[PDB]
Amino acid sequence: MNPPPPETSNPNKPKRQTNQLQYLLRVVLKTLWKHQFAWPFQQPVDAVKLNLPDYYKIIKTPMDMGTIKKRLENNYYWNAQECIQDFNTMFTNCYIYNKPGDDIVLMAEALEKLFLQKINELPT
Ligand SMILES: Nc1cc(-n2ccnc2)c2cccc(O)c2n1
Repeated sequence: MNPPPPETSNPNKPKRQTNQLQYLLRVVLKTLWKHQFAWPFQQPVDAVKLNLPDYYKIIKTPMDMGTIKKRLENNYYWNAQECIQDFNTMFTNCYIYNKPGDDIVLMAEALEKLFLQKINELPT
């Protein structure tokens, strides 16, 4: 049974649009989105469909690029570091649930190293 996906809006949370955050959507996410290994991360893990019934017993801070994309589109973040933490949560969760050298991990590691290249320099 899947849990509710993370929130993509919150009226109690302050919103902000920064140049670095606009770049995370325009440039960083939207190129990562099109990588051939992106598809497993474009939406919350469906642990029912995937027959991973232990997934949400292990992963208690789920995060995915579909959630991040909707957060960016919603101006949900206060700064770019908040978004970068979500990306790192997504990558870390994959490495926690899985084992080195698994197909899904090789996908995450390819996206993570792309992600690190793209955020190596942000606009000002
Ligand atoms: N064992 C798996 C399988 C996944 N997945 C989702 C769609 N195809 C593979 C997956 C996807 C994202 C994060 C993970 O930790 C995953 N772990």
